[PDB]
Amino acid sequence: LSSFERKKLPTDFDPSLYDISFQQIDAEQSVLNGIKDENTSTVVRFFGVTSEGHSVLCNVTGFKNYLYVPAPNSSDANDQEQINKFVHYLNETFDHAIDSIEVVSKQSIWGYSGDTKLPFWKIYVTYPHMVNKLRTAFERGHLSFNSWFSNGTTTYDNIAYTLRLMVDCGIVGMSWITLPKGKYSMIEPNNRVSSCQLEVSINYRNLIAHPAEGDWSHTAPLRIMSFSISCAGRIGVFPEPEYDPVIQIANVVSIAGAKKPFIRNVFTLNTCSPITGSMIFSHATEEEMLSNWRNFIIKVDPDVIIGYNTTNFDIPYLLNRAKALKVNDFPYFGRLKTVKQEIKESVFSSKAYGTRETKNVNIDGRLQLDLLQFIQREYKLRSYTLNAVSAHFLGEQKEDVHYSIISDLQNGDSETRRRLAVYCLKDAYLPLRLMEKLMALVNYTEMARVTGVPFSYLLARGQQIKVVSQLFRKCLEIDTVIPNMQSQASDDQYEGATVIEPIRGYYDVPIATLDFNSLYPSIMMAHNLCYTTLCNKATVERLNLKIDEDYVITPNGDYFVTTKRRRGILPIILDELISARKRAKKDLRDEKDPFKRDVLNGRQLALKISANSVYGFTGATVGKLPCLAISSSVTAYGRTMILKTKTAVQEKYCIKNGYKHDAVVVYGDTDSVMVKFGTTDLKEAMDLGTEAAKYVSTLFKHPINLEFEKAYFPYLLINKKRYAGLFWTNPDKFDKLDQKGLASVRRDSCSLVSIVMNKVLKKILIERNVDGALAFVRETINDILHNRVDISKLIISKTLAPNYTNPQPHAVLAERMKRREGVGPNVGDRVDYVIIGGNDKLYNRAEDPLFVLENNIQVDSRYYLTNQLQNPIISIVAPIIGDKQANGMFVVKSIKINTGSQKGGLMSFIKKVEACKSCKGPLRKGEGPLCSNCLARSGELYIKALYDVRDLEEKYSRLWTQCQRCAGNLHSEVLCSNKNCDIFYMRVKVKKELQEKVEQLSKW
DNA sequence: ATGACCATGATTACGAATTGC
DNA sequence: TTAAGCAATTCGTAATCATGGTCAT
Ligand SMILES: Cc1cn([C@H]2CC[C@@H](COP(=O)(O)OP(=O)(O)OP(=O)(O)O)O2)c(=O)[nH]c1=O
Ligand code: SF4
Ligand SMILES: [Mg+2]
Ligand SMILES: [Mg+2]
Ligand SMILES: [Zn+2]
Repeated sequence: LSSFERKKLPTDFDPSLYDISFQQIDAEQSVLNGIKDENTSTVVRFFGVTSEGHSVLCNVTGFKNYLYVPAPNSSDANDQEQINKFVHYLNETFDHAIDSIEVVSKQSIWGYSGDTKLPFWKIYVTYPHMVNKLRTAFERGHLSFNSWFSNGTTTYDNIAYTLRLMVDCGIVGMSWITLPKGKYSMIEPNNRVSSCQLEVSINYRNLIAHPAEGDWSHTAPLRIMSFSISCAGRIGVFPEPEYDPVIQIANVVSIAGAKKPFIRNVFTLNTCSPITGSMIFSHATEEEMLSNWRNFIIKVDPDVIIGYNTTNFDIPYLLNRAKALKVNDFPYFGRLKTVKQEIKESVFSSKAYGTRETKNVNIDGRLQLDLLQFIQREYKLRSYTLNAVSAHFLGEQKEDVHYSIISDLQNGDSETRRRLAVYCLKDAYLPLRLMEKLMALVNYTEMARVTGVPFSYLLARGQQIKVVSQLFRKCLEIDTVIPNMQSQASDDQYEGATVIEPIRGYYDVPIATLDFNSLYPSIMMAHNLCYTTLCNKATVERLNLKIDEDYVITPNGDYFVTTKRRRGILPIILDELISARKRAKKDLRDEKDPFKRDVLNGRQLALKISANSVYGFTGATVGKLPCLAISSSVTAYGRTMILKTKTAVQEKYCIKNGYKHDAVVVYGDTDSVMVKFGTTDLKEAMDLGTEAAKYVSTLFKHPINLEFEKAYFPYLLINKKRYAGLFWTNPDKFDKLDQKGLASVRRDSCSLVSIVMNKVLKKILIERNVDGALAFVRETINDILHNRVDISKLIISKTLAPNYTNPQPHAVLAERMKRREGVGPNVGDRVDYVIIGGNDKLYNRAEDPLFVLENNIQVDSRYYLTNQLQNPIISIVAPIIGDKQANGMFVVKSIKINTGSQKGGLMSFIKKVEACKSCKGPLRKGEGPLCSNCLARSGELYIKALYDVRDLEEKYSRLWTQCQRCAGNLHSEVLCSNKNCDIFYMRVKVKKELQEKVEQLSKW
């Protein structure tokens, strides 16, 4: 519509006289045509965009998936005619798939056995899918030519064809490529299959693949398209694609690095009133809307389709709805004009990521950056709803329209549909703001450029594929082949680290903190630890290597060789990763905005996970190339290093050498040692910690380096891997209040515990007044016992698991929700609940907070007092006031049994005899709120009731007026379903409580 | 009369969750 | 066909084991 299509390249164009330099985004292998280049037909399409905005479909042609096998050590194997007869037999076996066989000189990645290279047969195939068969035969024994490979030789260099091409040519994902002058060609308009402005093809040996450093580090003007849908379903049921139509589709298409999107459209099902600042396309039937949205996607040519819960709800619902409406022309909204976009259900499983079930869609040529998955992977939040996330990062608890009323807003006037459209537009613009604040695209681009994987791998693949790609690249650059070691079944665990005993107590003395700079990567790159340096006793005896100069032995007992024999490739990969992390931390150093500070911290934190993921992959039994020797060696080195630094810092800083006190290693967490020098001064403690870290780094190998990071003036060591204190990096002002492992920074504890622990630690460490902290704890206990705590602060969230042997509360809750509502949280979702009161097991006492808010069922206050708040508060206040004095304040001296508006099986048809006040005398036959015995207090109880009513009515007015201000509307009703707003769960509670207190005041 | 048997705390074990490096 | 590692704490539920209250004897 004169504003959607990209800029058309100059019409004075030709396959010559122009160099199409473009930054690829997507890579996909597919057959090209009946023609064959380099004796093969399959190609790798590189969907990208140039520096101006012209979408390119560079076809890389003429690459055959080669397979490395050990050349047979037979006399008749170096013969040319024998190789010819063997390749003829191979062709006759699978009907002419193999192309040729190149005898190369290459060495294995496994172990060092001299600088000699073995003869390796590099077998080509016309189409790559043959290798998976061919390789398999070489490991089963289904090939017998002169009984060469009948026993089964271990194959080598097993990877997919796309990554194979990218590794051979050097095309790291999201990098810059360039087609030289005229060497490429352009596909005829009667054979172009994509909707791109270009459709070219070039043999792989001609193009130049630029690195992502220097002149070729910039990005391309990507057309990011954020979108959302809104569907009006039947009453009391979840939206299903068979009966509940899509009523609105909002699209907020923008550009990478742009401060504002260039279009805001709302494809509506009926006539929609105009919305200032956005376009509106109002249709008549749903088929027309779907077809026009498809044509709109095709027209705009978006490089990325970002959104929230798009891969799981939006796009699958749209596809299934188009299928149900017999719109057979909808699912072709990819960069290819003939292939379908279909839903394939995959399952991801990882220890650090949890089991998830994703419904992926094959949207070709366009990246996908579903913000839900990106935030589940990068950040650890209590809830992962759009409202909770928008309140966490952006910080706005805006209104979320009720779901049941949607069916009555679409069936109304045009202004009802207009406000529906503005809701949809806000929902569709939220993911753009999220991606711009979190810097998702920049971080993931840096990641895909350092590791060298396709962008799409960062969301559907773990940390193994990155180290795999890095290893393959470094191997290709060093003439080495990676064997296809069959992954072992499993293992229980190997020996990790040796966490030092945590001397508990309260430490007002400044505790310095000295930790290692990337301990495990430093250990790896410091001792020449890799796959290619792993010798054994037989090897060193056969080669006659000198000890401590040519080869070394690790504390685990394994053998390696010094850098004088062979430089590993894991050291090089780790050098690359730490040089990336150095600049990622320098950028954080040169940055002021606290939100951008946290973003750069997350960026740095993801570059030290991969540097640790190298060691994790070397130790990962489940996965290719599991070399437990190297992981065990680095763990042994780390243990011995922390023990040695503990000994050294306890030895040098003592009385004899001329120091004031005796330095004591208070705590150690496998890389850090929190030495206590004794000096109550803080600046002196910082200087001594710096000097100690420097002296310790003096006693280690070059890549290793200990650094003074922080100091804890008030230090509260609760237990092992659990403590808190004040962060003092400067002797003039504390930075923050740390809480490691405590129940506050956890997620399976109600937010009330977090708030209480934060306030208590603030009063104890910052202000140093334990009396006020104890008074606040007593007030909190009284609030809990008297039902004075909001439901929103009593919500516990737990991550659901696929299978459960021992029943859990959230699992049974999800099952009951599925049986009752109609749909429940699948695996991987954080189910939230509150613990209602009852008699049966705890897993049978858990309910949806909305069900509790609706049914007014009481909350188990004693459970939250004793099981949720008692233990953490006790553990944090006992090192100050003793155990018994701390536990005494948790006795239940007061209770409030609600028994109100709970009409059910028995709580209905029951009376309230309305006993007397302030004495509860049942002899209240005489009317009035007081009995004749205690009538002298008739002037105080009325004061109490009236002031309770005053506070309640003030709070009620504030809350409801605030709700109206938030809803933007004053003359309309605010039916808001947003349960992530602190005022939610509270307005209704205050309304009920004020109703009861007013009815109690009406007795006088 | 003497243990028998049922009911009620200690103790151990392991699943489940989350966080710490 | 695909998935970094381990160390550590905390809580819930069951299984098992010591010990007492009361009864046929
Ligand atoms: C966080 C994390 C850590 N590890 C291991 C690996 C070694 C130690 C050191 O970890 P640390 O976070 O303190 O940080 P560190 O790199 O040592 O140091 P600096 O910030 O560079 O100073 O922990 C891991 O395997 N997976 C992880 O996700
Ligand atoms: S509870 Fe109030 S502030 Fe929160 S979303 Fe609803 S109307 Fe807005
Ligand atoms: Mg560290
Ligand atoms: Mg640490
Ligand atoms: Zn009375």
